[PDB]
Amino acid sequence: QRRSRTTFSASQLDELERAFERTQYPDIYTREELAQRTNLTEARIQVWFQNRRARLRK
Amino acid sequence: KQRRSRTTFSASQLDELERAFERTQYPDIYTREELAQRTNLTEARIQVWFQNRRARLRKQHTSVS
DNA sequence: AATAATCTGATTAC
DNA sequence: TGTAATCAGATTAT
Repeated sequence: QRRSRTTFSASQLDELERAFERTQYPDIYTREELAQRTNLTEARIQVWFQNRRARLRK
Repeated sequence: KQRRSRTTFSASQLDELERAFERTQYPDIYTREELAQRTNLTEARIQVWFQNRRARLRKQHTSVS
């Protein structure tokens, strides 16, 4: 059993897309700042970027 | 580029983690979350620990074979 | 130099 | 769906 899929809101997604434009590989401080800003865990942020790098590469 | 500092597990947390690994190498979300409570580690660190644990297991086996 | 953290590439599951 | 979650495998780097 997997954790239940997070459903990112559009305001959350906008914050993450803007950060992605600054860097596709944010460091720990940047990922934690974002998590705090979006009420998400650094882990979900890390996974969003991982998947967002995938799609872009694909 | 800064990464998260290495987390250091206590002998107590390490014992709890390995005994869980012995019961199960692919702990579901509930298990990992339970483990997190017991040990006081975040579940994110637990998932990473199991990942690295399964990899130590695989490397040892290939090595000795 | 052992292993926590990060990445990609495939894949699952919803 | 498209995409969030997971995994193995490889690697970085404390």
